[PDB]
Amino acid sequence: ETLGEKWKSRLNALGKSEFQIYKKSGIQEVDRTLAKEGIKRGETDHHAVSRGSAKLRWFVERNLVTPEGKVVDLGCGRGGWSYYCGGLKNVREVKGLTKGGPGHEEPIPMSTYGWNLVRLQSGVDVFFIPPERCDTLLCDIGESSPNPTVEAGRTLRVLNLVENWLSNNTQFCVKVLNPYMSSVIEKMEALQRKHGGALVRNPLSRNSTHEMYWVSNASGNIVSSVNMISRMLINRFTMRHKKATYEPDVDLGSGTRN
Ligand SMILES: C[n+]1cn([C@@H]2O[C@H](COP(=O)(O)OP(=O)(O)OP(=O)(O)OC[C@H]3O[C@@H](n4cnc5c(N)ncnc54)[C@H](O)[C@@H]3O)[C@@H](O)[C@H]2O)c2nc(N)[nH]c(=O)c21
Ligand SMILES: Nc1ncnc2c1ncn2[C@@H]1O[C@H](CSCC[C@H](N)C(=O)O)[C@@H](O)[C@H]1O
Repeated sequence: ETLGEKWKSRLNALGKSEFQIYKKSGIQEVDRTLAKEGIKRGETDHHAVSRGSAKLRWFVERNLVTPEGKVVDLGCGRGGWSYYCGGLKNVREVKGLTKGGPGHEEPIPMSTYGWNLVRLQSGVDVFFIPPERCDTLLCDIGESSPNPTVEAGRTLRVLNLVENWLSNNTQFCVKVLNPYMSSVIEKMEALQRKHGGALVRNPLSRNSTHEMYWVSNASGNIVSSVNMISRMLINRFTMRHKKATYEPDVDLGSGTRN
């Protein structure tokens, strides 16, 4: 058994209140109140549609992914990553695809900076559509489960999916819903040998998930990067400040790009 698995049982054993307190203990949060109120009226200018943008900004503002040219965002939901890339200096084109429909988030049309570069469709199932050429691949797909084996099945589908989309020296940031299961480690190692990058933990992630993102401009041993984060999450069980710490949202400008 891996350390991640020990962690997952310990999580599932928690009571309802302890769960909600642990989930946000000492993590990082985004001040979203005004951005949401803005959107809940007609406002289309300045706001991120999701806390997803803040999440992507963390990776980029550090040069772990450098989106550019033709960007594909698989499972883009409301559009938080897409709209975010739409205003980055080098990015030429953003295409985003999702499920939508009853029970899922629909794309939300916005006029943030570079909105014209960005094209979103719902009703799409990414697993059965032909791969297209591109320069940067993004993917935030993975529906969590109480059962880590289910999670590994779901994650290995996402991995086989992105492989088919990956070229040569293309930029990427790909959610790995479950990185600790033995079968995922293996696929990740084979994938690292063939495309590079490594796994990195985002501090905006909640303690209730062990997700790590495969980003292109990083290195590090797969096994170590993973165990590091299991030990962290276990350390966080007995924590003694028990509060999230907030940071401002992203302003995404307004207007068309060229
Ligand atoms: C809501 N919840 C989720 N988790 C755990 O955290 C992981 C992700 O949980 P989440 O809050 O991020 O939920 P998710 O993003 O999937 O969306 P949603 O809240 O809609 O789904 C809740 C899922 O948690 C499961 N769940 C609900 N209550 C429990 C529980 N008491 N114990 C274990 N699993 C639970 C549900 O069956 C459901 O699949 C899950 O794999 C599960 O082990 C919980 N654990 C405890 N111990 N008590 C909980 O109340 C709880
Ligand atoms: N098989 C599939 N094909 C297309 N979209 C899928 C999919 N499975 C899940 N998705 C969608 O992908 C989305 C990932 S969550 C979107 C978060 C986004 N990065 C943001 O910043 O807002 C979910 O809304 C889900 O409905």
